[PDB]
Amino acid sequence: MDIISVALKRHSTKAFDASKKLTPEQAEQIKTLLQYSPSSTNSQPWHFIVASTEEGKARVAKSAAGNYVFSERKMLDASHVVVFCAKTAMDDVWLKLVVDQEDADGRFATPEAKAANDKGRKAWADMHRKDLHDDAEWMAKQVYLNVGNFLLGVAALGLDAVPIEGFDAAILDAEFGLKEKGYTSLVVVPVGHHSVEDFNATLPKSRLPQNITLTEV
Amino acid sequence: MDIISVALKRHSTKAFDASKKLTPEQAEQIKTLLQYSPSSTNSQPWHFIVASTEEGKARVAKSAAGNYVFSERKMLDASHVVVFCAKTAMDDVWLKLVVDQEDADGRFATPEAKAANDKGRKAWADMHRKDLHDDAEWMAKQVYLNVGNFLLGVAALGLDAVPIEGFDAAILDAEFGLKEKGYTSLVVVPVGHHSVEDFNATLPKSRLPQNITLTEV
Ligand SMILES: Cc1cc2nc3c(=O)[nH]c(=O)nc-3n(C[C@H](O)[C@H](O)[C@H](O)COP(=O)(O)O)c2cc1C
Ligand SMILES: Cc1cc2nc3c(=O)[nH]c(=O)nc-3n(C[C@H](O)[C@H](O)[C@H](O)COP(=O)(O)O)c2cc1C
Repeated sequence: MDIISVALKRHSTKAFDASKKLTPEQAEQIKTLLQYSPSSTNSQPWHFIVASTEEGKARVAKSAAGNYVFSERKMLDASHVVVFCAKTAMDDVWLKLVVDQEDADGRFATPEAKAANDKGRKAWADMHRKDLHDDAEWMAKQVYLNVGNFLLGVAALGLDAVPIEGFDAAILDAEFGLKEKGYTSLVVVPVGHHSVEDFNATLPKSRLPQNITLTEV
Repeated sequence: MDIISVALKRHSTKAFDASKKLTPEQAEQIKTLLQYSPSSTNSQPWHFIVASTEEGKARVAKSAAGNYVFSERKMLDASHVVVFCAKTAMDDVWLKLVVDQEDADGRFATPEAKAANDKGRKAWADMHRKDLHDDAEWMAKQVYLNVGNFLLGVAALGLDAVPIEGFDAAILDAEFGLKEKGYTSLVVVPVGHHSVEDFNATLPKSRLPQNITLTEV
């Protein structure tokens, strides 16, 4: 299609049709979107939990307790549910893992280029984790970037979705043991196909006018 | 479908052709992407600076002069340069603006619906600004989401781009007086067409394997 049409037509679904599942290919395609998102210094400071089974989605849905009950059925009724997670701290093993992967994929012709790349990444990494002490926040920003890429991507696939911040991160982290693995949950994105109960599918889209939000120079 | 090819083929441009400019329509399409990105509670906590003139781009490139000379080159050679900014504090004036805009767009059927929507947004707002004291970080995350949406969008438009954290936001804020207007710069994204010196255009893309970053349940 035309990507502008996608952006103007996509929406946050508030009700999914539990009967409509992702095709096997679509399930793979959304995982490709998660993987190939850009990130600062290609740090890829993230982990994804993709729930497709009834039990899997139920476990994620435990995070929608208390004041977050309105998002529970969205997690349950959707075909697939993606939990976007950020690393809790930027460690050297991860930095080594990323540059070795780039080396393996053939982005360096000389060991000097590889050394240059690695040391440049460590500079920014250290700037955040030793100078500004905001590496946790800095990595979370990269994940939200991934989310933005993902929402546009699935919409272009003709898939319905909704990003969710309305959940208990503490419960969700505990359910999948994320703290001990070095991650924390940030956004939950159910994906599938909306039902007729989705009031947001027929409502007009609303954004602030550009004269307020945008300045041209 | 199509979008996956876009996700696999896009790349961060390392060198722009200073002779290739966006068409007037492409200029409009870029601003459409900025405007219609989703955000938590549709809070839209952002401002955009789109530099299309050489004087405008030079003002932006000031943030990269000296300690970010390679970033500075990309800002100067690219056709359009978008500066993503976040609100420094979520205030009641903005919350009112958002809900009045949604009202003006006919999203509410009853005055009660507007009051409910309004109370819901202020609840999450208060949670961040008063309980968690992280409304600045919360709003910054939404802007990064907008960037993620933007990069995929412009790639699908067949345009080259690169997200840039390598700049001095202090200098950039001072140049446009963002602080006093209630904003701060986060990410700069030059947009245009790459040149022959863009080595990254013919390098293989590198990402961590899914058996490291992704868990299926
Ligand atoms: C970070 C983020 C978190 C969100 N969390 C929720 C949520 O918890 N519940 C919900 O119904 N919608 C949630 N949304 C969807 C927003 O309400 C929606 O993006 C906004 O109203 C704009 O409407 P649109 O996405 O249909 O264009 C979230 C969106 C974002 C970007
Ligand atoms: C938040 C952010 C900031 C970035 N800043 C820079 C930058 O300052 N200079 C640069 O050359 N690339 C920058 N990049 C591009 C990354 O290097 C690039 O996205 C990553 O290496 C993956 O490569 P790809 O975008 O070509 O797929 C940035 C990317 C992101 C997401």
